[PDB]
Amino acid sequence: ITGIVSNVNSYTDFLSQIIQRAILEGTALDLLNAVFPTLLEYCNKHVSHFDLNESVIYNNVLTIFELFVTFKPIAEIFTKIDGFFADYSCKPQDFERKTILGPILSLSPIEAAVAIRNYGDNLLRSKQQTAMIHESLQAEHKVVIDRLFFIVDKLVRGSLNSRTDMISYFAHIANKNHLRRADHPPFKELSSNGFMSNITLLLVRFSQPFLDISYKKIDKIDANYFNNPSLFIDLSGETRLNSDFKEADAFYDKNRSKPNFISDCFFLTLTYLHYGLGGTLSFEEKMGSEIKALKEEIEKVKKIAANHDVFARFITAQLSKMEKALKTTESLRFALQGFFAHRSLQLEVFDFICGASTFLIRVVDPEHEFPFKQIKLFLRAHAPVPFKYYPEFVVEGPVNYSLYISKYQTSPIFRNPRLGSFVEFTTMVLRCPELVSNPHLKGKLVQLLSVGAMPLTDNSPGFMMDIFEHDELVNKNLLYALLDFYVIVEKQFYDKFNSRYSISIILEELYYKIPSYKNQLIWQSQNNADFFVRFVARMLNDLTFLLDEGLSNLAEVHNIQNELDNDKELQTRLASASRQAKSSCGLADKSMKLFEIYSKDIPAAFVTPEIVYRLASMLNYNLESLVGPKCGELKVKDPQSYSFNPKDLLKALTTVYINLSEQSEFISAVAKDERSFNRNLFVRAVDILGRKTGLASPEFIEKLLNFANKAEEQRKADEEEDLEYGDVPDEFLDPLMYTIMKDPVILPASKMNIDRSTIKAHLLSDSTDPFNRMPLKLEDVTPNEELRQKILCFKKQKKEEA
Amino acid sequence: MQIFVKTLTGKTITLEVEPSDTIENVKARIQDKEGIPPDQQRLIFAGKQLEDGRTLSDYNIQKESTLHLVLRLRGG
Amino acid sequence: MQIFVKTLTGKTITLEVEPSDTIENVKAKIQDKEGIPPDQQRLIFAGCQLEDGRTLSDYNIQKESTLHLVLRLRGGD
Amino acid sequence: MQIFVKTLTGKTITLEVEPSDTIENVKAKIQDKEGIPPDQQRLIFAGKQLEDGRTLSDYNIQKESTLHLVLRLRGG
Amino acid sequence: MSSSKRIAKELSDLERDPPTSSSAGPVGDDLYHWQASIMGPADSPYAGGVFFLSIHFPTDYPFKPPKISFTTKIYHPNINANGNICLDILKDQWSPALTLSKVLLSISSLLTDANPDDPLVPEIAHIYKTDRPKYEATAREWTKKYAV
Repeated sequence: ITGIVSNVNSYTDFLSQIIQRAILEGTALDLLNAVFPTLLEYCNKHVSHFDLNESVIYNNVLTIFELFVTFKPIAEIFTKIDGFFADYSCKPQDFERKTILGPILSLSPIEAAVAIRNYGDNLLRSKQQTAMIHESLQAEHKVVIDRLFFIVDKLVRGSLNSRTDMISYFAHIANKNHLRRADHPPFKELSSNGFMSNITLLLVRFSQPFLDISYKKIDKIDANYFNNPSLFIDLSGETRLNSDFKEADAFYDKNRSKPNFISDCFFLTLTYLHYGLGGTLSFEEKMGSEIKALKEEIEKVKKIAANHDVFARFITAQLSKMEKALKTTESLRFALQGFFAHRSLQLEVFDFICGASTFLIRVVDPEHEFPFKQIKLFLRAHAPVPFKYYPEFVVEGPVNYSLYISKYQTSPIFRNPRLGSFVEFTTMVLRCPELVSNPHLKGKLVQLLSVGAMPLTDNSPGFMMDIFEHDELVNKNLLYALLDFYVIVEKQFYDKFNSRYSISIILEELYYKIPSYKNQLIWQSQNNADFFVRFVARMLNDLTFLLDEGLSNLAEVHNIQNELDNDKELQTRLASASRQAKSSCGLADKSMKLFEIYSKDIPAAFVTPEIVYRLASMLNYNLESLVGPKCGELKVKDPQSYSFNPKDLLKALTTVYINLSEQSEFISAVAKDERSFNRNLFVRAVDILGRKTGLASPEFIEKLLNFANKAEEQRKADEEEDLEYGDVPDEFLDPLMYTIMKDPVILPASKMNIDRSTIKAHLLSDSTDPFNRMPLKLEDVTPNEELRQKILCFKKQKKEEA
Repeated sequence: MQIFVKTLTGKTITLEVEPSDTIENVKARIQDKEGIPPDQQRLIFAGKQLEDGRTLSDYNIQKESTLHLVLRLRGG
Repeated sequence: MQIFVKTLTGKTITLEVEPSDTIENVKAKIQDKEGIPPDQQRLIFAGCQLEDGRTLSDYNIQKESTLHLVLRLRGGD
Repeated sequence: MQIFVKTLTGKTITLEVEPSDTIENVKAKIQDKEGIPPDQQRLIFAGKQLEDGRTLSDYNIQKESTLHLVLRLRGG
Repeated sequence: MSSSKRIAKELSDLERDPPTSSSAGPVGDDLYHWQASIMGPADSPYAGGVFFLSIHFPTDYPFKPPKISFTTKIYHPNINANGNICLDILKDQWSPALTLSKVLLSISSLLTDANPDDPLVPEIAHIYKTDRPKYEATAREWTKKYAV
């Protein structure tokens, strides 16, 4: 046995006839049960670590498996080996040590031992030196993956029972490892990333035949798979898209159907994409912070002297164990990056994601004819039945992969023509809220869209511009879908604004580079003013207090830093406030830039009486903080870290004014906002812009000063009108506004007079009477013409002396 | 006669049954040996949903066959 | 009827609950899907910490709500 | 004593009271039909609260006086 | 037009009739940032303590409640270390006819009664429902520490 493994190249012909001897005698299974458990024992006990490092051994093991798998009469009954399936009480981490297929599927270069061998020798290798280490192993890993695929595919076609047995085998592994997606999963109790990554790759390669570029083999996958209960994939506890547990159960009961291997595999590969590489990427992403935490822990101890004999040895060993742990962690982080940067494997995964997106879009199609004919474009009740009962991993998996995998310059997403299949699915998710009721996975999809549209370092259009331009489904409704999802993100609240941040990048880039979207905008404002006015209002509302939040957060960070200028929760909240300050500063700048580029071309949408009073107050309040002592005195360390550049924001703020400066309504509204208006503010802004040489043109300043002079003379006329109305009767004042009522109406509940606008604004928030808590509606009011006649009489009496 | 029942978690159990026994009696035996209430249980044979009032001979279930028990997804 | 729970790592989870179910009942169900014992699972809604002895029928009843998970760790230097 | 109370939507209920009752006793006359906890007893009467712990002989409620019962959303 | 004159007349009304145990006013010449000062009820361990208020009036005061926070540290279950107050009329139970004087009177009423069914601080809430002698003693202890 030992000599067979050591010298398999000589026993490959002597033992082959022995194998053929039992094929004709019908006693092959006895020797199969005698040899493979012995091979497992040899790999477990005689070798402490059967891994990729021992190039001699696993090459012989794979050769033995290749010798055995070729025989058709053997592969059909290969699943009857003792120990082929795991135990019912088998631990999730014991799959790769007590199974025939266990150790062989665990061959991966991302193992801890291989990482220590090939990374722990030098920790500060250069970027050029790094790629050589990866490529020295990627080719060998490709051979291992190819041989494992060759074995498993022959197991697939061996017989009808083998394909069911292997699906059952993969199902038991999938269900035992649902904690891989957890925040701090039990890594010592769950399956290793190497054992599961190879399995994820094998099924994706299995999907290559019937996911062809013709998309004609797309009907081989059953779209009615989840109508019947699943016998392999455990859907218990798995969230559905737009259906709760009771409706899904009744729908299983409703309509009361044979299993097929193509659909069994095509939905198991997605489960392995989610709970497999999806958890692997989240594991690798947290390596950037655990190393930082461990470095501080090691640094703290190194300042302690060691004298006490019982304690000195303990301290010395504590440092050494942490040194070994740091070695392993830095080796693993470097190994996983090279594993993920191998394009020959990631292109296949992304192409499969594209094919699966095509399949999903076909499922969404009422005619189910998407790959041939294009689709035409409360929420739970109107959702399509096949789409609504699907689980939530089929979207979470690919989106996590695309979000995580985009951070490399060597990404497979770049320059892949088959990419547009995923984009159509994303735009479909964007268009109809009936498809998904979850706004959080929607926020992740939008953030992925934001990542895809980011300009590169050379300022060239991103790898997504061609698809935003050359996709006939996207360009029809991408604008409306984004505008609609901007306002629904509303449903403390430290996350509803990051989605707005991601939407802002997409809006600005689409307005910049795509003139057809520049026509769809303007067309949106001129023929669908009701929809776009809500978007304008939703952008305007948050912008009032984002600067306040940023100022509070930066002051909080400074106070926390001065606290340490004299326990760790203060540092944690420093980081938390730093992130919220960065978000506030970024989203305020994006909102202001969008306001600038929108008032540049369509000022007519900004002068409507329903937003004109709010816009002037917001702009004045933002201006006073930027030009006042609040922003100047707040000296932030490295302001570019937080994107806190009030000098750069002031240019857009003033351009908003000058863009709307050709409208009398905007000039009047600003002069009527006494809350935050001053002629000295623009004078100060002139000098602030003069500090930044070349930022503002002299004619720019001249236009700003002309606007300021017009607003000042307007407010002087307003206060001239104000001074001629001195003492006033109390009955002619609004009991809530304390001003003269232009259109006094009588409240039916409290029998008191109120202005139409005042009660209209109150009813815009709640349909209750302010004075007696009674129900109240806009249609319940009663105009008071008699009192308005006396208002006119008194105004004319005051005009008799003016 | 004995039959094999397979679960979503991979549990394989034996059960002495008769061709004329009602399916609800089979679920009662499964509850006796495992404690799972019959209404929560949901048995599958040959990829088809079963009915409580029918018998094994009605569904042509041979002895020592394989049954798939799916626990109906409980609420929270 | 289902509610949302979110964590500081950006992970979004769904969870179906009932008005008569207690808060500790929600913590126990989260324990199964997260590997976190309830004693460490702290929940934030409207900026006020919840109580173990309470239920989900007193804190602002509404469907499709989103709770936040603040993770306090048993251990601190 | 016939007293009146109305909800937000406009529904009102009719039942008996006593001059020597308490506010929770009027509330105890509230859960017999709807079933709301006494902690949620909210009485908005002419812009001022009616404290639940006090008795009925202090809130000057006359015959067929209309009260206002709104469900509470306490916490925070 | 919408906010200035309401705040001005509310200031003038308090200027006419100042509250007995309370006192409020703007911070400098900034109309939208006031300061209130109150003195604890005699029938309470908060007597003899003076607390200042941090007030932030929003741009839509006549239709949205103010943002008001405590400045002095107080041993109270409904008040956190940030000075936030767990009160009802500062939430959806707000009415446009309510005045700031009534809000300050309600602050004193909350200080008098200390509704415990709103646990902003769980430890103090548990303390109040078990033994008065420690809650009352600690209230005066922190009043002497801070509210002097």
